[PDB]
Amino acid sequence: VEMNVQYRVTNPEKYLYSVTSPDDSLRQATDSALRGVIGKYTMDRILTEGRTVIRSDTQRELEETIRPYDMGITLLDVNFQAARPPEEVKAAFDDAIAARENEQ
Amino acid sequence: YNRMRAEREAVARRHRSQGQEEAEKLRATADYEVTRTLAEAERQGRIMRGEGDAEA
Amino acid sequence: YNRMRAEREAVARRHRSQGQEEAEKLRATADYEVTRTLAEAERQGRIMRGEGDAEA
Amino acid sequence: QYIREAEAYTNEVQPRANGQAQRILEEARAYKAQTILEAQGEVARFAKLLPEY
Repeated sequence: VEMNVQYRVTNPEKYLYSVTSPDDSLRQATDSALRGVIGKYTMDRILTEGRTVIRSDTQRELEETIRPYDMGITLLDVNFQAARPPEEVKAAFDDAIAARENEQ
Repeated sequence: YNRMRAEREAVARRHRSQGQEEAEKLRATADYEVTRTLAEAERQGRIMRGEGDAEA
Repeated sequence: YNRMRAEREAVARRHRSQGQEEAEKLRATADYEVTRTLAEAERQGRIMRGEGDAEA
Repeated sequence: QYIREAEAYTNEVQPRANGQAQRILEEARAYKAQTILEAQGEVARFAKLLPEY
């Protein structure tokens, strides 16, 4: 699973005289938030509903977790640039999905 | 990884067999109809060959 | 070292043993069902052939 | 994995048996029509030759 974030600074002084090196904190907490959302849901559900159920939850969790650090950034949104859940090792459900048309 | 693969190929071949089932099912009716019509034709042919033999 | 290795290797083997055992246990009943399904149709066919013979 | 493969084998071996059963039954049905029509043909053919004799 992969995603993408868009961020914006409101108060510069909190962006300077606080936790250092902003992109480090942003990315390196977003990973934890993404784990938090992706964890609880089953494989098929992640395959099917990847664009509705998970994204709002990752919004809420990431916005919550950036709060205590008291840094200054406001999130635009998070999007879903691409989805490739079947692992690259065995992305051979092309047989499994072409099976239904071959059956009909 | 292999466990996933096994389950997934199992579902695939299940669909294979499920289709092939009624696929083979449907041919029996066609064979039945062709046999029946040929039998009727043979009956009529025998009748009129009998006509010919009797007059001879 | 060899003692420890042999012990837990034996554990793994016994697990795989129960696995394969249940495998053949299911495989047998599959074939049972197959043979029953064929026998039923054989009975039906014999009945129909008898009816045809009686009429003839 | 072994358990899943074994339990999958059932549904991949049984429907083929159903298909074979239907084939057998259909052929059995066809035989009756063939034999009855042939019998009618033979009787009708003989009945006309007898008065010629």
